[PDB]
Amino acid sequence: AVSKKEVLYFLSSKDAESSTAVKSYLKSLYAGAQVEATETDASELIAQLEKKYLSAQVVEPGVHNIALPLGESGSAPVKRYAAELFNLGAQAGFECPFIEVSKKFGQETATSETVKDVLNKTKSYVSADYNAALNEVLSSVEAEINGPVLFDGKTEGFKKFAAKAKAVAVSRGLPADTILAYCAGSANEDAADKVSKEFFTWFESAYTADAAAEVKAIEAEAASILDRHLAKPVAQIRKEQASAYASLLKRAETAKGAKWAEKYLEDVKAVQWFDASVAEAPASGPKVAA
Amino acid sequence: KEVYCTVITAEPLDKLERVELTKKAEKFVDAGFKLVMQEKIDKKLLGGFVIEFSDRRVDMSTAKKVEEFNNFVNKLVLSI
Amino acid sequence: ADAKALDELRKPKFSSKYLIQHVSQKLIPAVKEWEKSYQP
Amino acid sequence: KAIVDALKASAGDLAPAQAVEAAYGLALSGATDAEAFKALFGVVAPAIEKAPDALEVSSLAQLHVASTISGAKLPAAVGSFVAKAFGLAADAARLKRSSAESALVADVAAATAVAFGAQYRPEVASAVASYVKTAPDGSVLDIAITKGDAKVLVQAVPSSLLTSTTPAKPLGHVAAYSKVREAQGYAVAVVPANEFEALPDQKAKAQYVLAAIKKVAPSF
Repeated sequence: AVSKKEVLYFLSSKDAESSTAVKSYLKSLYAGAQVEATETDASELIAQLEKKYLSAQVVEPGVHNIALPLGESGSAPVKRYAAELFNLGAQAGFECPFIEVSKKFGQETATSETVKDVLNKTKSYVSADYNAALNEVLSSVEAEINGPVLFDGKTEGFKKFAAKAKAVAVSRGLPADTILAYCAGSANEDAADKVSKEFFTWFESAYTADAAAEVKAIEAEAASILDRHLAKPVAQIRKEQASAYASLLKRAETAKGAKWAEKYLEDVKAVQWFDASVAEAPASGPKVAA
Repeated sequence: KEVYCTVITAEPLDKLERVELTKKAEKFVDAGFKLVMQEKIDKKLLGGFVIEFSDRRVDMSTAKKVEEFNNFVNKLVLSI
Repeated sequence: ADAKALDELRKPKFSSKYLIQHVSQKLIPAVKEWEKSYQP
Repeated sequence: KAIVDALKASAGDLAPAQAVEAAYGLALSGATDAEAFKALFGVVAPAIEKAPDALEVSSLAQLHVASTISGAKLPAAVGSFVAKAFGLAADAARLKRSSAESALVADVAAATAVAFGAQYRPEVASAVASYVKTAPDGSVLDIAITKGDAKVLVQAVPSSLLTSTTPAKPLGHVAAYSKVREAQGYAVAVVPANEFEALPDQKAKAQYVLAAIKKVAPSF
């Protein structure tokens, strides 16, 4: 059963084992059951923590239903893979990734008064060879000020930094003037769409190149895992993979009554159904009731 | 029969934000002692107050609450 | 037995989702009571 | 009314998910021809009884809008179930709030607390926590005020429910939500954020919200 905060996260979700939890709840409200009152409680810390642990119950089955585009040629299987993660994060309640990491910067550094503190409280979320490349620019601009640069914007010393911080961002490859003119808007919507269509060709070149960099790491992890495995004899592999299957059944068979472990062994029995159903008719595949 | 103290807050206080502040701070002194005040601003605190009695400090700020919250959550999920 | 379904077969099997749920059922009631009993 | 003329005649050419979006967009546009809504609900309501779970909950909420604005009644098991499913799809759109709709609701709830008289920072923060009464269908209303038996609801509509053109009027989906909340006992004063966040100061933002409530319910 659900606690109604799960079933509100599973309404716009699309995966299987959540939508059969929604369809079983939507059939119960139809049969004369009353809907629970949604609690207007658990102030800002518990409210943003339940969002962390309810969106991860939408992301986690959703990531497993997204086929990686490994060993593929072209940019369209990466634009498929990234768009499946865009539409997955939207079903889990996330916003656009540009909107969601810019929210992460202003959350970490609401009280950062110096530019060296905003470069060290948003350190985990910026590429480290870009964060370091903004420290040679911060140390160069610190020479002509000889005082700490403040996070003001109206300060002239911040404009001396942002004259050379923008100089890195174009050299990194990202058009900072098309980013900044997108999030500022424009007056007329005709020239607001000339910057919208140049932000979204950066952004589509942005979300692809790190969806592709996520694939090329899985391609290089699977090729180093396989080439470590092709060097073994076949008898070593058969007993190494039989102990790992035994110790991980045993970890789920010791934990009894837990929800995850009794759902784990229903997956082992459903894997064995797939092998048993293919073994009965292998030119057609598994048998679906249809 | 006084207590000299310093309240460091994130924003300058209102006329009622002070009156609710002393009534909570009045049970940190072990008498009906009049903690006089001192007012300071520190936007590094995320709202709330921290009161330093010059022998002990009570940190009821939110920026100490949201880091003591995370220290309890990250301790608890390392068990579960 | 045989010939199960489609919506039973569409679920990804060994995803976590129930460790995340088991943590969220043991973190949230154990931290809802922490915020209502907290003084520094 | 050439469009509603086709819909009373050809409503067997539609799937139940297509007839809900047919009836909803009529009721949002102010269609009174209840023989069309008898035709459009004769596709939907037989489908909901044999399968209540076949339609998505966002389309069950579009049916409760269509059956309350036009007023054409549903079957007795369906019309209460579609009334429960408006509480779900309005709650799920509250949990997955855009964080500019969260920052606008807490900005409007601040500007409707100082409109009702709150001169200090600790006075608003206990008032905005009192506005979050729950709806009669189990939902959560962010800014719900009661004076005796008279209720006003304040609605904030950020940009996501505004038209993308220059006058920037809100879309039809917010009059959908208002006219359902009005039929539960409320008076919905819409606060559009192209107008609300145009104001320079908080007291001017209170002069926007209090002008919006009295032009809707003058008892407040």
